[PDB]
Amino acid sequence: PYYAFAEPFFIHAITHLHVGSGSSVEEEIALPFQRDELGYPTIYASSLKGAIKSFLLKEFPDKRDVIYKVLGEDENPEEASLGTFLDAILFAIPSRIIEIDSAKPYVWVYVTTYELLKKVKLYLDSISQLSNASFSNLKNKIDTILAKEGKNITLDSDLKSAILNEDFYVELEALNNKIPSIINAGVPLLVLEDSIGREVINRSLIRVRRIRIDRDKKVVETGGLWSEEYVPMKTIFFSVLLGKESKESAIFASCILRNLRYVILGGKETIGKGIVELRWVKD
Amino acid sequence: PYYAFAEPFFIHAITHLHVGSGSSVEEEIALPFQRDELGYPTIYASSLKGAIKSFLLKEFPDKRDVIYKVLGEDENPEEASLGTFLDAILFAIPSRIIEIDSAKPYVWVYVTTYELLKKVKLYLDSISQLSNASFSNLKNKIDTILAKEGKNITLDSDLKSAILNEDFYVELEALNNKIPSIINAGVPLLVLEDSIGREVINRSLIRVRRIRIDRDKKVVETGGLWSEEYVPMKTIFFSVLLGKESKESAIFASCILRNLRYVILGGKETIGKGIVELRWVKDVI
Amino acid sequence: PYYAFAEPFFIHAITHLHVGSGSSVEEEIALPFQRDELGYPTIYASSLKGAIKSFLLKEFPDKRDVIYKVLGEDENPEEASLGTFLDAILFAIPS
Amino acid sequence: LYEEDYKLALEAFKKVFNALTHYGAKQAFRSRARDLVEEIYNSGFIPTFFYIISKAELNSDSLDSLISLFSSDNAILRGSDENVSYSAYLFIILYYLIKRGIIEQKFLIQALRCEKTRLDLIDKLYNLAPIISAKIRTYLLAIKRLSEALI
Amino acid sequence: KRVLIKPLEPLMFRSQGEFEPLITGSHTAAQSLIIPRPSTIAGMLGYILFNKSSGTGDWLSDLTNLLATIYGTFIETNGEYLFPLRMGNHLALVDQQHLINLPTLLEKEYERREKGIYELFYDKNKLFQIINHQDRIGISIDKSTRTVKEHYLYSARYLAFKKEVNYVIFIDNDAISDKINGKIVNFGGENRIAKLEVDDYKVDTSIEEEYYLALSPILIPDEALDNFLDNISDYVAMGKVDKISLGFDIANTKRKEMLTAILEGSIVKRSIIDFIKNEIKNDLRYRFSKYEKIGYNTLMSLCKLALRKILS
Amino acid sequence: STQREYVFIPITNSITIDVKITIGGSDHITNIDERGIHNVLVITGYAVDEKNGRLVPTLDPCDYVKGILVAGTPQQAQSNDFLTLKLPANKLYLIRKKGNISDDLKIYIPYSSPDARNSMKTKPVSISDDTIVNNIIKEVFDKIYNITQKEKVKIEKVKEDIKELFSYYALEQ
Amino acid sequence: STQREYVFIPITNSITIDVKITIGGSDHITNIDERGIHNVLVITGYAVDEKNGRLVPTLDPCDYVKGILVAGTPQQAQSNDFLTLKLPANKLYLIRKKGNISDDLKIYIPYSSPDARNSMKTKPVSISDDTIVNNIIKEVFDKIYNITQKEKVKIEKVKEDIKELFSYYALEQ
Repeated sequence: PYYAFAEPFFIHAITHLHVGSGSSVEEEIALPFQRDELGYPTIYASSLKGAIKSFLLKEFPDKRDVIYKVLGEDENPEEASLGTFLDAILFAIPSRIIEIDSAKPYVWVYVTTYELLKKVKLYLDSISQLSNASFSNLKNKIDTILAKEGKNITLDSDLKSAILNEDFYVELEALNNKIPSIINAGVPLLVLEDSIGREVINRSLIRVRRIRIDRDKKVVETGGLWSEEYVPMKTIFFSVLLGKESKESAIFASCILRNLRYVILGGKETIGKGIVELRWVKD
Repeated sequence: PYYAFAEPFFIHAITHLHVGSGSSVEEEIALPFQRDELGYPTIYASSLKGAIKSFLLKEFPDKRDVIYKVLGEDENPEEASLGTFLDAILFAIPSRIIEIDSAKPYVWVYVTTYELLKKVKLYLDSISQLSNASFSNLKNKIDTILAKEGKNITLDSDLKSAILNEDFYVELEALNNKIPSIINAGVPLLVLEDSIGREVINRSLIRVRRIRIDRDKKVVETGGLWSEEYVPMKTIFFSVLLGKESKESAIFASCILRNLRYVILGGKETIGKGIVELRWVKDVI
Repeated sequence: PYYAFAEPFFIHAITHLHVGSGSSVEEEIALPFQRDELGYPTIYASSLKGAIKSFLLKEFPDKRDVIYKVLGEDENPEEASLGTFLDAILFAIPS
Repeated sequence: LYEEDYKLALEAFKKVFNALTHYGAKQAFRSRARDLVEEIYNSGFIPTFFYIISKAELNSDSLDSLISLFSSDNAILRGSDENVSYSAYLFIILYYLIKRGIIEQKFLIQALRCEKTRLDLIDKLYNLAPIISAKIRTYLLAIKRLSEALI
Repeated sequence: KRVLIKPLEPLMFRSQGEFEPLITGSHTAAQSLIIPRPSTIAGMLGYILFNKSSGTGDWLSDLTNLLATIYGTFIETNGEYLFPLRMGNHLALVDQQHLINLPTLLEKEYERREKGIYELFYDKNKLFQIINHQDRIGISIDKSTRTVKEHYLYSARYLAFKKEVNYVIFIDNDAISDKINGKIVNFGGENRIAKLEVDDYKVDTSIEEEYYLALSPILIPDEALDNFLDNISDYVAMGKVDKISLGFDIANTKRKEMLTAILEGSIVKRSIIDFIKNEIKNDLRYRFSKYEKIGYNTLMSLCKLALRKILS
Repeated sequence: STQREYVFIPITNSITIDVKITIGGSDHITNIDERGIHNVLVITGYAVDEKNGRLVPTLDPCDYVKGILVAGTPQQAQSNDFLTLKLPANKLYLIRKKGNISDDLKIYIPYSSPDARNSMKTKPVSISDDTIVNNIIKEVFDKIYNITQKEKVKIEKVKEDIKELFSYYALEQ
Repeated sequence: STQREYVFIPITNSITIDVKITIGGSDHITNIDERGIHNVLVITGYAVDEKNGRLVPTLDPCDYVKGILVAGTPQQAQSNDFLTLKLPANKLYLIRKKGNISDDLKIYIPYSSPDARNSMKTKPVSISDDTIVNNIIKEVFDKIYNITQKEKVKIEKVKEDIKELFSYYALEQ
């Protein structure tokens, strides 16, 4: 009742992403990403809901009724919304790897920590039997992983040693013998210790300096230089769409959602920094 | 479709181009190139856009309205742009080859990896969903290439062995001896594996120690010595230009884009680094 | 007309010519010659520009302002340079 | 992580500023810093380590006032040809390698004390080239900064 | 018997008035309460168990037709019951062991007392190890220009949880122990989400002492004010008295009433427990009985986890 | 000429006879490829008769039934009441899909005009009591799918996917 | 009721004669509002023939003619050479838009057959030479917007406007 059904999904970044927060963090960045309490990037539920709402209002410019029912209304005449988003928690950021003693060549891997999988488990178990879906095949894998907490774990491969992001030497260990990978990709996944993970990850985040040029002399304008922070292409965020049951959800979550693969998240889309892909956890 | 028009294009460097890098991580070179998340070179779409915009603002002074509309106003913006650029993936970098067994000898070849076609494919699918264009030829060639992932192959020329960039021996397979070349050219394209492709590529990049000489004594000044990373001629990038409809997008895509062939990307322009040619995929296939 | 004037030219070496690349560890030779992207010799347009500019600055001690305008000022650069040298392709070598 | 490296860039140093006196092969150390670093992270640690040992012989006063900077302070590495003044950078690399446990002072010390074992030391480094190049990265860039700042 | 309200993500419990674009030339803002008023938890549990033709104008008569005597709320990190403690505008989460010697600490003389309260609210305080306000600035975008509207920007200081944290309330009823256990509530404002956990947990109630801790706002009958605000130092040792609104009811779409209360974490002396009984009429008793039912007039011994209502 | 037919997946054995031909047309889309039943077809707005199982139309979108779309004919000489409809093949509400579709497919649906006697109360029905799931496999996943014990080994996966994926709607009438 | 016709603004003459219906209905689309011209139309792929100014239809979408839209009808005797068209007014490429418009219209545009005997090389023309600016301000704008020079000292404003807003392409023959 009142969230009788739930659908989780992965937000797989197709291009770099910027979801701003002003100048919200004490950092060397002028336009940082949206941070968690642990400083990991996240996508607030407001941004996620607003972006998907705006997208659906133009990709199905006739279902205004259904989208306005589920994702709420804009004008003052309103009524209780009946589908909500949870903040997108970062799942796995990409990482350049130089593997020592491995003949399976890998130029990049996915990197997680245990802090992150803790929250992913918090989301997944809070739905598993609370709602009427079957995601044991994933919550149990994450539980297996969190069992080995404290040490750098490599999944679905055997590397035993690697240099991550060209600056960090880690020594891995296979989980048991192998675990059926949790992403259709073939890229390995590494669940690093929380201490070195938040360095490898802050090394994966793109932090560029941008310039504003004076046209009549092609020289930078004074005070025309700032720094941004995108999250790399191929990054993966995780969140859930929590929906009540009011005969619009039966339509929203059945034909609107079946058609969604790509949406645009966050700002700077003229720089092409918003394309992202939604894979629903149904595989 | 989310986008009125979607124009994928290739970016053939005419001269060694140097789009400077923005990053506060200290690296070896004084002025490195722009890297993507895989370390490869790229042209951050901010640079693409800010260069093409300032070029069009001079080459078409009678259409400042259309340009300001599709590429955003400059000073007092009351609106968002309608045109978008996607970051320029490296598509194929050139490398000096030393053949072993082949009828016709080459002295350079086109070197691409699989972790790059796996991004061109992302772009093509993502854009075929957010538009009406269904780039069946690019996709039906790149998926056939990626089918053979995990082994160095040659697309057309029959080589079976070579020494790329005078340090890496590779043993090459053939795809079908029927695939027409992705780009239209006479030089073969090697789709290398990624661990070896990374090193070949990083050897293709041009590092250049430069100095600043005192005019008086003709000796280097006390400080004027830095390094500087370029990207060779003939390097091919891949980007996409996308736009929502405003009847000034329909005129951008039909008058401006049909007359863009050469632009000046990047910096170091006074020394010839940056002239680059645009080929529109609607043409090259 | 993105460019006011375009002046392609040849560069005939009167004497032998050494434009240096810089040291290395895999160099095979102490002081080598600048190279193309595909192995042939070349003159990087920075060498060309600095050489021609330092020549002009003393062969034309009164056009110094025109030189600075077209080939970039030295002391306080407030602006770009209207001039542009392209890297020197090798055209023909005597054999 | 590598925050201790910025102190190691001193406790290893102990002097390469006037122990490298006479401003010749002293101001050549900036060249070492910049060029060597760039080449280690373009060519490799091995192609550069060979190139560095080639400029510094084995079993001589070079080795004497190189190991002397393991248990002493005053090591005036004077000599015009960068051969006693080239072991500066070699000692820079070796002090890091030993004080970070990448290789042990047992094997290293006992290795640079008879000709039979220099081959094995070099092979050991060859087996640890990626690890060394990744770890020593910041420790070396710190000295490339310390040169253009002080040296 | 016990209910743990585990938030899945940062939560927003506003405390003041308008949070919407009303003045064309200014942004809006809001700030979250660290501990939700028991009206919030009452309304949540009521939303879980609802029947659609009961009340329609009361919002708590029919609510009290559903809930048991809800007992006050506090934090529990890892079996570490953290308890609110309020000074003048200062709010701190203190563990249990720092409340025993507390009545003597405020009866110490000047410098000892001030040093004690200082190290409590500043150094033995654990609020900023578990929770930090995480600001979240939002915007409204008009589709005509794809840009922010005329200052439709709002800053809502959310409540970030630096670690696994729950809220602890105890409820007398047991027939509900199964009908809310494992429910993904819409806890708090701004459309946030929490999860409920239930397990029987014996807790001792009938205990009397000299000093108490307001685990939940102590409501005042709105007539005893002049009888109360005059001699405030005779009822509360430390804390904060304030005028609060009981919330916002759904069935009627109305802001709930406004009552002067003694906010959470305040330390009340025993002389207040009778005082309210002495200064409340017969039908205002019938109303404040429901108020205590939904979880308002909750107390706790400073020596042990012993809860106690007031009019009950 | 590869037309298809939908087979609902109940637990009440009103599924006696479905298709006269095990394969019929060459290609089959609903493939079990070492991850489970994939490309399964879900038909909404409908329900299934408990007895005399067929696709009874309601109007409520919250009502739906999940079943297999397989190449085969319903005796080719009966069932004028079957919903015989040709689709551009981008409208099929597939779920857990991993194969592609051929842009035009003719589907047969077991149809029955609902009632003229009383309103329809519907109920969710999950496929449970694995002793029924075993039967279901031995009834269609062995008749159509000969793959039984030939190359695939994980029969338990084929069972347990039915234990979670399929959830239909009944009428109790 | 409201059916407009397009008065293009080149430097050349023969403009004020196009319609003896100089106002027609109540108002026009192009709205000089003492802050600048608004809702200017742009016809692309057409170029003007300076001799008896009229839009020759070329195909190059770079060639265009900017001009005002005004309510009228051609001189009571033409529309044998005026191209007539009825457009939903959202298919109208306007520039400097200010408000919202009729959502259905009908336009007369001065038209001249290509004359395929003459290669249509085209030259981009602009508006300068304040003489021309003034004989435009008076010979077209006063006749349509008599409020010019009535209260507005913004003859300077619309002067800058028609000098920085209208350009066109001519066959230069």
